[PDB]
Amino acid sequence: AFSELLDQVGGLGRFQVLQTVALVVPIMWLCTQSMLENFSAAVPSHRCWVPLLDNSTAQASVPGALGPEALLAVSIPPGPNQGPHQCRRFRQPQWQLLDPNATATNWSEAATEPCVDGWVYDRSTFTSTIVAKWDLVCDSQALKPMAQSIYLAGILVGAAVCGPASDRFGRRLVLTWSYLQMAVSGTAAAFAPTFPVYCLFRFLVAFAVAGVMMNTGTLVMEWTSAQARPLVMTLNSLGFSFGHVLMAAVAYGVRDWALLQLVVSVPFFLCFVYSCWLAESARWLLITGRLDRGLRELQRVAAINGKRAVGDTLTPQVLLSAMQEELSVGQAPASLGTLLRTPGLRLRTCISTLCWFAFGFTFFGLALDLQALGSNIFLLQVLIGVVDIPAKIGTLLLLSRLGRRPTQAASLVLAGLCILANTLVPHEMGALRSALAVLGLGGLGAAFTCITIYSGELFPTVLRMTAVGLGQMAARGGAILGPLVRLLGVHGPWLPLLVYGTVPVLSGLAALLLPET
Repeated sequence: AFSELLDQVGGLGRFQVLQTVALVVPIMWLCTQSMLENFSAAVPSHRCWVPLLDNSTAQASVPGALGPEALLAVSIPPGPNQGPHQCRRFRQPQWQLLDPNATATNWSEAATEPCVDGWVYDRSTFTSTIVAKWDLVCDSQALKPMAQSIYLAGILVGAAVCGPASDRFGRRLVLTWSYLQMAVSGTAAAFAPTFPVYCLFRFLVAFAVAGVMMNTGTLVMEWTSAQARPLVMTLNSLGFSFGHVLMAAVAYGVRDWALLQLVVSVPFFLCFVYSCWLAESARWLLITGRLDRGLRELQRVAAINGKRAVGDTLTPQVLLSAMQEELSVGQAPASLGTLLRTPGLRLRTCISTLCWFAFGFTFFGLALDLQALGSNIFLLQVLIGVVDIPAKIGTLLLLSRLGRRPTQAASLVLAGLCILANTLVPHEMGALRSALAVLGLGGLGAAFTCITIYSGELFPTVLRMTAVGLGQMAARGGAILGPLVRLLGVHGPWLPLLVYGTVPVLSGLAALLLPET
């Protein structure tokens, strides 16, 4: 509400703590939902089905016993990188390759056959996975990143429909509905019997996630006092950062693709259930002509906060008088027609959007394929969650005691350079590769939290909202475009990482031109 009314009710009190505690917790589950792909879509080694081994009758027919390692060569051509070919099989058994003396070069997939009878996967680490359930390998390999893109697409559409809708019906209503939609879609996706159904439910989950993300932040911003807005926003981000540790802790327990999704998405039922006693912001109620309900909510909060007499003395006349400043000036959002037209301000918008897109692209394109970065996913997830916190805390101190532009440029350049260096080093040293990847992800997080603050300060007060929205849209578009880059991995796994390392470096170097503050 207006500063006078909020101060009369009380800037900080019981209700603020209760609402912050209630709203921060679901953000961890939202991060868990976003990062569930690393574990519910793992790609295990997939040999080609062979009747000689799986069908016990044929194997037992041969007198004596033949070791599986020796009997595998006779029916699997030697694939690249000294391994078994992933999507082929010998047309007929070849006992000549059985003798180790003969060179295996003559034995190749030239006279082989495709995987007619299906693939055999590994259940040592993951008991089940979506890839092993719908055969998303070989010719369907490209369908894996696709499922990752559609989900992100949903987020982009969510902010396009949760923007005006929440501005007409309210904040709490949209938040509650999005909680319900998240819970229902997450519960339903676990039972999807076909790939398109799962993709549709994932897209709906993304829609609800975008709605929740916007609305919780808006509500928190409105209710908290002016002096403590950034302090609460950084906590709202720190919750999403702890979401990574939560994700790492959950996946280690349940090894499945349906149980994991169900357990992750079931708490949103409770989130919806208890989200009915949260108060609708009186600011939006009062400006939109809803006076009685806003006054009732203000009195309710005042009674909650421990000041009863102050709330009792309130009357609609003082409420109307105190809010005349906003009503007289009905600030209407200005379109881009008055933003891009001015030649002087073009450069600022161009680089701001460039930075937003660079982070939104590179961070998601790298985080989603967490396997290629290190050896074991669980340790990488835990270390990402642990390291994101100190970087986010130290960025604020750096900004306080250092310029915004140098910090932004250095963070972006360093994150990009660590990501690039991660590829060059060999695969013998897993520890160093994992450390470099973790440092790169932390740098990207720091760059995001710095640019979030930096974007608003550049432009005037009137045009700040449009520029912020443009940056968010560009970052979400980059996030969508991120996963699609992996389709170039057929040439080699190094090219996607090279692109992910080159983009942030150039973005950071470019970001050194726009003025400070």
